[PDB]
Amino acid sequence: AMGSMERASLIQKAKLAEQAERYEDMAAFMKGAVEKGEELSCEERNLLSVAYKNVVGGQRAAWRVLSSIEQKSPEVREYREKVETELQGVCDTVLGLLDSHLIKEAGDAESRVFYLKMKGDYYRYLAEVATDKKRIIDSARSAYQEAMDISKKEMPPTNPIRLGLALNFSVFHYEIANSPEEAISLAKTTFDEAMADLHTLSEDSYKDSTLIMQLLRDNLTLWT
Amino acid sequence: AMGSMERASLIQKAKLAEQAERYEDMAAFMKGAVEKGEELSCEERNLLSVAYKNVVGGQRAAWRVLSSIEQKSPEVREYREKVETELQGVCDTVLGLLDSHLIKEAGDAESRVFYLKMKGDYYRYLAEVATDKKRIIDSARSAYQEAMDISKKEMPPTNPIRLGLALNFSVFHYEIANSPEEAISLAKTTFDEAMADLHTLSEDSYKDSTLIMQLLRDNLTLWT
Amino acid sequence: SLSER
Amino acid sequence: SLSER
Ligand SMILES: N=C(N)c1cc(-c2ccccc2)c(CNC(=O)c2ccc3cc[nH]c3c2)s1
Ligand SMILES: N=C(N)c1cc(-c2ccccc2)c(CNC(=O)c2ccc3cc[nH]c3c2)s1
Ligand SMILES: N=C(N)c1cc(-c2ccccc2)c(CNC(=O)c2ccc3cc[nH]c3c2)s1
Ligand SMILES: N=C(N)c1cc(-c2ccccc2)c(CNC(=O)c2ccc3cc[nH]c3c2)s1
Ligand SMILES: [Mg+2]
Ligand SMILES: [Mg+2]
Ligand SMILES: [Mg+2]
Ligand SMILES: [Mg+2]
Repeated sequence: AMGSMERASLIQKAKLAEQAERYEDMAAFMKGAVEKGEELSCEERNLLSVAYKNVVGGQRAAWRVLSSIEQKSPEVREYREKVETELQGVCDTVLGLLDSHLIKEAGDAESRVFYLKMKGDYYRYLAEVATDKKRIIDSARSAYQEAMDISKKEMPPTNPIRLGLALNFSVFHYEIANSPEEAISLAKTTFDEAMADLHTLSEDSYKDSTLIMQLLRDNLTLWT
Repeated sequence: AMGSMERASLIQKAKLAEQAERYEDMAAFMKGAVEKGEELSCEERNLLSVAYKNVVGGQRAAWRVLSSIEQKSPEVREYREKVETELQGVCDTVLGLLDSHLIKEAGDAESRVFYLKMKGDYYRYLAEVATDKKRIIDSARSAYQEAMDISKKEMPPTNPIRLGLALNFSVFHYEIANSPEEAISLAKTTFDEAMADLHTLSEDSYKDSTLIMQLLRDNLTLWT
Repeated sequence: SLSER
Repeated sequence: SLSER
């Protein structure tokens, strides 16, 4: 629908939708921008990510409420299936954008890592509702692992995209892959390597890094 | 779209959507139920009201963010107009249900008061974005005033629908009609008359009434 | 101003 | 478990 709007206007409107907490609009605007065919800037990648994370986040939270009602106990099943189908469509939409053609056109390591992390995240969301499920778990693991390999070669241990990747990969291992010791080992080594690197950072970079490290520590606390 | 679903299923799904905080679904389910043509129970009226109050509430909050951005400073105007149009459509949808044919078929005083209060509320929401605006203000005032007249004849001063009506009519006077002394007088007399009636109430009814009285007091505090 | 919640 | 916010 957004094909007749200028790229710059779509980006501006995505920023306004964020301020208005209109995340479905935000995602539609950023989808439009992606489909203009130009690579995305760092700020634009973040806008894309924030929009769809909030949309799918609301769907996941709804799905969990309905699934828990369903299990205690046709309407509940029927309405969970409806929400589940909507969530799968959103994930398919994101993965479609990544595959046509954000990833292949991502020359830089930081762009390619960002998009591969997203691919893992949206397969992860698909895995949460899947039962085939095995194929989806493997697709998530492979995307995450390819992002890790690039990130370890090309980015420092405190880089916020590398840290956010390692955080989410560790959650995958713990929540999806039934590999809690893998999750704990990844979070711990990620945390220690970033810690030993904080001395190189400005006050701004320091704030970025220690914010995500706190999430890693929180999970290690819940997991052990 | 909901025409092929049983009335009972739509009601059950509206309750599930509330638990899932899926208020747009909730409103679509309750619209479907209304259009079955049967009168609504007290619980069903509350479901209808809660669904659309949350939907339109999110739209109003978005509209206010965008309008404030617009004034400080074509995209902002264009996106505020888009949100504004969506909000008007939701209000037109509610007013359509009330007029075809909830109000005319509302035999009981309590049903008719509930629906007339809603009519005032959704004209009030239309008035907030209108600039014609005068006609909308008058339509809200007349609906509210007809609800007040019935409520004073047919319901006690502590009845929660009568109190919620008086609360919202007082907000209309203060925020829409530029009649702050009317607002203050209505809130005060409503509060005092309910106070003098609390002695007749059970512990349950007492909790209903004093909850809305607290809202009246809060506004009197902000207004004077 | 607060309205009926 | 908490993920990247
Ligand atoms: N509009 C947005 N949502 C963003 C725009 C940019 C941006 C803007 C200009 C250039 C490059 C990037 C972002 C970079 N992310 C953050 O700063 C960030 C991320 C997560 C958290 C959690 C607490 N604080 C945080 C800050 S996020
Ligand atoms: N190489 C780096 N370290 C960065 C370069 C740029 C940049 C690149 C181009 C233009 C302007 C800025 C950055 C902007 N911040 C983020 O992307 C970001 C993302 C997520 C989180 C979570 C906590 N903090 C966060 C920061 S970080
Ligand atoms: N599903 C819903 N949302 C409701 C179902 C029924 C109902 C159920 C059975 C019979 C009759 C009515 C409702 C009656 N309203 C309340 O109880 C009420 C209203 C406002 C507030 C604010 C704090 N507490 C409140 C409680 S609300
Ligand atoms: N005549 C009365 N006093 C009531 C009769 C019934 C009733 C009627 C039929 C079946 C079951 C219950 C009531 C159910 N409560 C509400 O509608 C209500 C609505 C809003 C608020 C805000 C705070 N409390 C609230 C309660 S109140
Ligand atoms: Mg152009
Ligand atoms: Mg390239
Ligand atoms: Mg039937
Ligand atoms: Mg009747």
